[PDB]
Amino acid sequence: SYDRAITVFSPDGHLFQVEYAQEAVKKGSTAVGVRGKDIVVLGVEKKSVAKLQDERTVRKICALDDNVCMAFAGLTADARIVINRARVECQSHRLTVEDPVTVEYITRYIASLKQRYTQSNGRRPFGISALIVGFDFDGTPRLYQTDPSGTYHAWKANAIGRGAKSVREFLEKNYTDEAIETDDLTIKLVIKALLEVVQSGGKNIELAVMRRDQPLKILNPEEIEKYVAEIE
Amino acid sequence: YDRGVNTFSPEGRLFQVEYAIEAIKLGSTAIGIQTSEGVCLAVEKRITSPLMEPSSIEKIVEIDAHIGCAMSGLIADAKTLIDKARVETQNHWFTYNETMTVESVTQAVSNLALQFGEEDADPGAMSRPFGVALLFGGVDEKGPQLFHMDPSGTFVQCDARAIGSASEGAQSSLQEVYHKSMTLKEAIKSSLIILKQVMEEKLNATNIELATVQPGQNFHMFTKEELEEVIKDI
Amino acid sequence: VRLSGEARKQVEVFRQNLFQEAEEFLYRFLPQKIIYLNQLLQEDSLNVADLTSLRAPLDIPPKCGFLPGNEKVLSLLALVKPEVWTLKEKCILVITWIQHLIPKIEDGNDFGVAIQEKVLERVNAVKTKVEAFQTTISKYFSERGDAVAKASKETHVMDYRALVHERDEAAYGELRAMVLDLRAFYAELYHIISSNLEKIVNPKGEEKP
Amino acid sequence: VRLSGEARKQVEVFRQNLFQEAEEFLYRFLPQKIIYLNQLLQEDSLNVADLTSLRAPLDIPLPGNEKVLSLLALVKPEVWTLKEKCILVITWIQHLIPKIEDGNDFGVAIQEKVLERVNAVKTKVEAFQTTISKYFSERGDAVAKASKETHVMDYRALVHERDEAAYGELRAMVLDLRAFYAELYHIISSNLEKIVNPKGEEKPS
Amino acid sequence: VRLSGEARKQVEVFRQNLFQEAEEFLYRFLPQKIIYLNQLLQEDSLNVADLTSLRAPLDIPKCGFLPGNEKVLSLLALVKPEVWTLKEKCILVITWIQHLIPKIEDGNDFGVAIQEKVLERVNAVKTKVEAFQTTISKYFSERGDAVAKASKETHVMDYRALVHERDEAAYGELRAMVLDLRAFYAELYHIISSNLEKIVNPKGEEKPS
Amino acid sequence: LRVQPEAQAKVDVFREDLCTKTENLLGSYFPKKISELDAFLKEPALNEANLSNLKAPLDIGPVNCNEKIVVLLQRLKPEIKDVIEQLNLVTTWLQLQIPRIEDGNNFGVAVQEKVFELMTSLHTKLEGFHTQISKYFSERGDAVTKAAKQPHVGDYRQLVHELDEAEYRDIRLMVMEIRNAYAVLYDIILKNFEKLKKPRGETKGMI
Amino acid sequence: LRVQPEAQAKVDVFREDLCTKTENLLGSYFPKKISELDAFLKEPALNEANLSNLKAPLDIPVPDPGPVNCNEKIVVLLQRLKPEIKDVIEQLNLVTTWLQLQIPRIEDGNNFGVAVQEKVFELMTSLHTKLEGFHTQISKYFSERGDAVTKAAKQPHVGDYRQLVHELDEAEYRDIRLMVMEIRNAYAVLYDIILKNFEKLKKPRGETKGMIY
Amino acid sequence: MSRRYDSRTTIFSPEGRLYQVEYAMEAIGHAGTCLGILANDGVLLAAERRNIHKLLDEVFFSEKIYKLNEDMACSVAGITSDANVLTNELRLIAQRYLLQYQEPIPCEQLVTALCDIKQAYTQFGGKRPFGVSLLYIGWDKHYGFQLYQSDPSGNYGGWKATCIGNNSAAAVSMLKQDYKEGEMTLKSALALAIKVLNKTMDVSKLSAEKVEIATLTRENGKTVIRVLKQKEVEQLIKKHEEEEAK
Amino acid sequence: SFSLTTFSPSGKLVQIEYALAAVAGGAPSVGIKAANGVVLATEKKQKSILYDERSVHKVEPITKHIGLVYSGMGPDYRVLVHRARKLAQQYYLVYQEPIPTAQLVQRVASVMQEYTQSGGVRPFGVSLLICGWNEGRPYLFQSDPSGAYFAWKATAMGKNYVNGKTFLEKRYNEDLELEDAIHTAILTLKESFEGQMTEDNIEVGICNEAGFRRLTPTEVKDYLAAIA
Repeated sequence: SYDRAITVFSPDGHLFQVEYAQEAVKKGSTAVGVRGKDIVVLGVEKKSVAKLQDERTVRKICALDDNVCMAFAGLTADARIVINRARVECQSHRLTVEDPVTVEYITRYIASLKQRYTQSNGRRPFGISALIVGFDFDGTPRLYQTDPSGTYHAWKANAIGRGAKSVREFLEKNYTDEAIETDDLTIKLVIKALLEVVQSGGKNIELAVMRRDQPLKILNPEEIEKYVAEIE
Repeated sequence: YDRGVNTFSPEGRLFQVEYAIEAIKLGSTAIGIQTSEGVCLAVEKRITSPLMEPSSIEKIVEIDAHIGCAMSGLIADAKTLIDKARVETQNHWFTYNETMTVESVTQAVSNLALQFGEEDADPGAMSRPFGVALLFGGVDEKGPQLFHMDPSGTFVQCDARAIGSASEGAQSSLQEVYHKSMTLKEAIKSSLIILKQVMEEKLNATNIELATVQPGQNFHMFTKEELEEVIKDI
Repeated sequence: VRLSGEARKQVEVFRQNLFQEAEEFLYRFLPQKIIYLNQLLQEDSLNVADLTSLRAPLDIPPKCGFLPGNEKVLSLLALVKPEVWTLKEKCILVITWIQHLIPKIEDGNDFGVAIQEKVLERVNAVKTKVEAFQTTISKYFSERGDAVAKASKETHVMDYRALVHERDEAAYGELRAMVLDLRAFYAELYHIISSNLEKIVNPKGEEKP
Repeated sequence: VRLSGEARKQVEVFRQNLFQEAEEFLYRFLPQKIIYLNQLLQEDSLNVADLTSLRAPLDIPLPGNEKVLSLLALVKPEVWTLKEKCILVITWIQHLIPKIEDGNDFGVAIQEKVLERVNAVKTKVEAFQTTISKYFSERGDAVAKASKETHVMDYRALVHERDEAAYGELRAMVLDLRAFYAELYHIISSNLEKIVNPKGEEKPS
Repeated sequence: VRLSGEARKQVEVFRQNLFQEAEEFLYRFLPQKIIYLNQLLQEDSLNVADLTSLRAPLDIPKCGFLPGNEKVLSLLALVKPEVWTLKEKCILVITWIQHLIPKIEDGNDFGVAIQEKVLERVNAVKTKVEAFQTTISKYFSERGDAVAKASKETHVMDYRALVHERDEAAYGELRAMVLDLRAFYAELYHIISSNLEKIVNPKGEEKPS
Repeated sequence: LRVQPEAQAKVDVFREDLCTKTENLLGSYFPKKISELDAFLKEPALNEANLSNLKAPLDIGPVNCNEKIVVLLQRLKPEIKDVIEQLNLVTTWLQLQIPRIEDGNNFGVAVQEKVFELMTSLHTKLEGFHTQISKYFSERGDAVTKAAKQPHVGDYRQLVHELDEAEYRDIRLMVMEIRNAYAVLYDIILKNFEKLKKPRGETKGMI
Repeated sequence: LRVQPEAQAKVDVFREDLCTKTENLLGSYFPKKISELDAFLKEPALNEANLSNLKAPLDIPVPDPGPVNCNEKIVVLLQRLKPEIKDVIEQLNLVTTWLQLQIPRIEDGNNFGVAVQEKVFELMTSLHTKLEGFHTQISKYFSERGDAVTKAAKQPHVGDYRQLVHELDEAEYRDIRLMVMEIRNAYAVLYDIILKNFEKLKKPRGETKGMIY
Repeated sequence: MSRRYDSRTTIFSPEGRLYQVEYAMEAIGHAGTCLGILANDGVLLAAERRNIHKLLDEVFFSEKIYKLNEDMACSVAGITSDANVLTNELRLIAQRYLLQYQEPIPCEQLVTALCDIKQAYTQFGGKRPFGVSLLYIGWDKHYGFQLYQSDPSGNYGGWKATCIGNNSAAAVSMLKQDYKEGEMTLKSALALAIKVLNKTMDVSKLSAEKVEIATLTRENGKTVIRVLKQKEVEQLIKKHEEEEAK
Repeated sequence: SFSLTTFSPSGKLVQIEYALAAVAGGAPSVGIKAANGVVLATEKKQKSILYDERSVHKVEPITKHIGLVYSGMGPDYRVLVHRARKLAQQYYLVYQEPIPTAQLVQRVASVMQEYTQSGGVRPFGVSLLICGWNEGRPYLFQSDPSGAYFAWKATAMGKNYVNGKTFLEKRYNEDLELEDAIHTAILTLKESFEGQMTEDNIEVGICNEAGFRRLTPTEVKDYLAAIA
């Protein structure tokens, strides 16, 4: 077999491997999510269609459970491994506990894999960073992002991909107690967050929303143009 | 590069172990204090943006009822040790039916520090050294005790110890504020004085976490209510 | 070796004195000289658009009339020269100040060494450009020294004697370029040092349990 | 970026007009001038190696050399014209340089080696003209200096070395200049695929 | 390509003669010329330890005749022919070893690498021998301009001592050349004869083809 | 060191000024100078197809040089002084954008060091063009001196004819060089501008 | 690039000439000059037993209280050596471009067949460098000797001026035999080396190759 | 295991890319032209033949076209070596599906199953990745007629029409023009593919030998896969040569 | 345990590239499929008379109806011999029938691919040329170390294989009897081989309705008379 240490220390303690893994995260497509009151909204922008590529296989918005969904930005190959292994463990937790999976439980079940596989012998660090968003008991939403280094954090509003810092600048300034107060405000603020990274596309933007105990629902492109129709 | 993790220096020291201690300077500052009335732990949440929730940040973890812990350095390596230290602590009570001495807590964790290698190992073998520094406080039959470990695995009984990026000037400041019989509440005051000086941000009630253990009270984390009463005494 | 107790302490005091003496320059004078030459480049003498009047026409037919230098360029050098010489003094003071921060020689703790070597290399690279200005200022006198001589030496060609005047405008155009570069050196050295003060001042961590 | 959004079509001057202008010199000028020097080098003016027959009569114990102007008339515009086309080949490749990045250096390394050969040709044709200008300065300075030797027949007889080298180098210039056309035309055409298309841009999302 | 039958005959006659040329120089010249220059260096002509009497002082005022150094010029009869002879024969050794270079291969070339490393050392000998050819002719061009300038200057007498320094360098080289040329004969014999087996057999020719 | 709000802001504004200049350079000043000197080579003075018109024969004091060629050299000088100054603004700005030293993350280092060496070596060649301008002044002047010393060999007058050729031949080529100093480098800078304006820095802040 | 039917055909005719000159170079020029430079060194001019016959007398007298001319023998020996150097250099440039025409485009796969061509290309430039040095020294031997003669007449004082120009005659003569020997040795040695690597030189890879690379 | 012999193929580039993966797609970029079209009444997959010699046999079937199962089929562009293992593994995976689920495999499941194997070799093991890109066709009970595309990095996606190998971008550009979504049927897509094949192929004199065409359609409840005989392709050549020139 | 074969900057495998260059310089080998039989004529050349020709034979049968020749390394070929023969045995274990040539070459060529991936091992240095007879139709296949197997009516392999292919391209065509197939295989073999041609220098074998059989030196001498 192949047994060797891959990730090794440097004179400064930084890890060149992990740092290059985060560079591939920055070059991923822009994805964003925001915690509302009783709702959460995920969105991602895919501009690549000359009418050729099918829209069924492109979807980057995935659901870990009925109450937990996710979106990813990074290498699309590494995401398929993490999403599958997260769902296997997420349902294995429902095997151990009759109660559903709290969003914080599964986020530890995920970031820990990026911890092991980074420092494991012969393995490779993941080049993806994903937003795990869902609803805890009583209906309290939670939003968590992983790190190729294996760390995770809580966020009221967060974004990933190219220009992720630029989207946070609009979230940091425009997210107040007035924000995400009702359903109409949550939908507009997530769209308005994506309106700056728009590269002249009026449909390519994809959105999804989950409300309370209802399963994840995808908002069709025709209502996207209707909600983008009200801007000024 | 052109060497293994086991390759010695011309001075005879492992490169991977040397760089492990050098990586702690990038971690979070936590200052433990050992007193006759208990052991005090304080750490900063290090919030770089209002969007984050302070509830998700726990830099002080509880190993046992009377035994606390502190955290710094690399976060990824610590969550593996915090769970492993807990299991061995319960394996003690599962075997001897007693509370593990904090010295034995430092002993069981120090065993897995230098186990790392490449050849002649199992699939459960670690490739890279731990980039985490730990502080074990607690009270036992010998009274309040505060211990420290490094990536090399050396554990030493300490009256006061500081970890993180600010440990350079904080450890020197602990020698000044610590004199003889100084109590827990007085150590809490001196803890906030040194911690406020070493941080770049402003000291707030919700900015830092404060937890103390006592001989007559179990390890307790001060909530937002009590934290407002503690910072008021400055 | 034999270490004299009195002589060893004298060096320690001097390593500390020049350490704090160079801090006065790196803090006060470096950003002060940046805007000092910013008013020098904005001098109306350097803002003249037409260089035809800025040249110094020579009278070339010996009894030939006295032929001084360019009163425009030499007057500008009067402000530029003391600033070029001063920075060359500052650069060595920065190099030695970095040499004071050289940690005890060992295999490890070399990350702070690689940073201070790249800073000292750039300060030496800038200092090389500073003494290059020292050469070009002395070159203008060798340029006009050989040009005016050969111009007055050759009376047969009526052109080359009048074509050496282009080096007066060339010295002016390069002078405004040096004022921009001399001011840049104060800005380049300040920004590189000021942003790196974290690892320059504390290259060694002093952790050896 | 905070850049002015006008003059967007002004890039088409060099990226299209000069780009296609450099093209016309690649597939037309270069191969057309290969056969031009091929017949020009075979001219009997270059083929005759005789020292005395080629050079002008030298009267010294002050005439110059008017026979060298016969070859210099044809050589000089041929050496200079390629020297300009070398610049146009450089810029033509400069527009084909991909955006600054680490990887995809295979086509870049090819373009670097082609530009190195273009600079090597430009440097050698520049040294040809320098030697062409040396023919007039030396032939005049030699006769002026050789006129001092009267009883010395050794020096004057050895001044003819540059009289022979004047013509022997011109034949070497025409031969090497033809090799430059053949070199630049062959190397660029063989690597034309990688020079024009250093990056295929197959990267998906 | 196409070749005449006599074209290969010119190569075979060349190969046989080039073989005997390297055979003679190795087994005749190399052993015999060492004791030659050894006795020459130890001969009274090259063994003089007094360099003050070997100098050629000239009066510096129908001016008197100004010869060269009779010692240096006559002692070249020992040096100069051995300089031309060794260089001429090293060429044949270089030609011989280069002629035994087999078809150029990108591997299994170690036998060729031994030839190349011998070619570099034999050419290094040829280089120093060419430096001796320079020193022989340079002494006549340098001293000629030196004594004439010493003749043009009656105001400064010590040019004669400067001319004397060229004499010490000349005779110092005369002993140094016969010492180096002898070392060449010694180094060439030791390097060639010991490595002769690898140069004559650069390839085993065991190829399965 | 302490923070001085006066002297420190002077450095920040100076760095932000060169940031605004570099943006004004690429957006306005550079493409204006690109089309300006591209039309300067399209001038028929530099397009002359017969070099005999530019040959100045010597009178064999009544000695001169070609005035058209000298003016072309007098027009070439400030245009090279224009490119040197505008590149020093970019050269200084890039040296003021240097992020803190790191052993890794050298992509942005290679971006800055490459264009820095290109502009620095260009300034050397641009100063070499100034040397060529003053050289051709001395070349024909000294060639007439040798022609006046021995007004016999006809190649003395043919030497200054070759010089008039060598002058104008190199002028048109040096104008092509400074035209590439603008446009070719402008395209190189524009490609490494958009997202590579700050290739290192404003990056590590991913989280 | 657009197709020029006449221009590209003349480039092929150019390659045809290089193929003809290369065959005449190996098969004809080399063995002819091997035997010609044999009789050239066997010529009594270079076979001369007493070099004083080829010593051109130059006497610059010194006062005590002229007959200057060129050396016909040494110059003509170098007058024959110069075109022999010039001809082979022109021929090396013919096979240099012919080798370039036989070098394919830049590719890393199977580039060692081109590396063999690069080794011989270095051998072609190594000889070219020496041949450039040969003619350069000869031009310097003429310049420095003619200068040393006129400086001797300029300064009829030091007797070493008279000895210098006499040693230049003996130096150039022995330089003739060495250069001719080196050049003659270069014909047969390079010839035998080319024929060894001629497989990769003419055909680095085949004509049209490859199976599903 | 001497360290100096390990290239460490798991090293990320400073831009976050894999070298061995990018070099794999470049080797695929030199492979012959292979395309496929999803149509209403069937799926069409056609490709060229780069190997042409008078002494070739080819007495079996197609060259780059393989049959995965009864209801599916695939093409090949890349190294023929790695193609044989992938063709074996795909058939093994599709058969292991028949073990547990005992039904024809959905075209989506078979793709993600091999891609999980491709990713695993680039993740660990030290072995080189695979240099083959594969196209997939077939029918399933859920989504019906399907056309997919795979990359050696393990990335895949659904496509109505696509092309791989040489002249891929040229064919994709024509698919963005002539192809009519939800309108042209399998019959009209056959004439369209021949038109794209002839224009994108610079090699003249297209013959039934030089090209290959295979069709898969569902008729009367049974999947019908066929490869057109050289005479049948020659008939299509006679049809296209009137609609090219005339 | 790390793979010795990696992708070049151009995408091509470096290790197998030298494998194909190795078999290109091996012993000359030719074969022809004509009418009802296939002719295999190879080169066994001994460097001295001491060598016993009956001890080592280059032409070896795989089974009754199948035979194989080679050009390349000796040792790597006998490893192919054992594994290919054991593959035919494991075939006859499961299927209890003579193995088809298409299936035999396929799984043996897969062994060549295993060492372009598995670490610590070099690829094979042998290019196999397989002959087989099944269901009355003759088979001639060609395999190289890369693992890709093809099919040919006639081909050449070994030193100067390009000439042998061009020669058979001109001379060989359809409608050649087995007697003409031998004679034609000898003529193309006379071109690649140099020197005197005897029955010991060439090792010839054929495969027909009666199966793959090797020719005895007696009947080979009859064909050395330019008769058939």
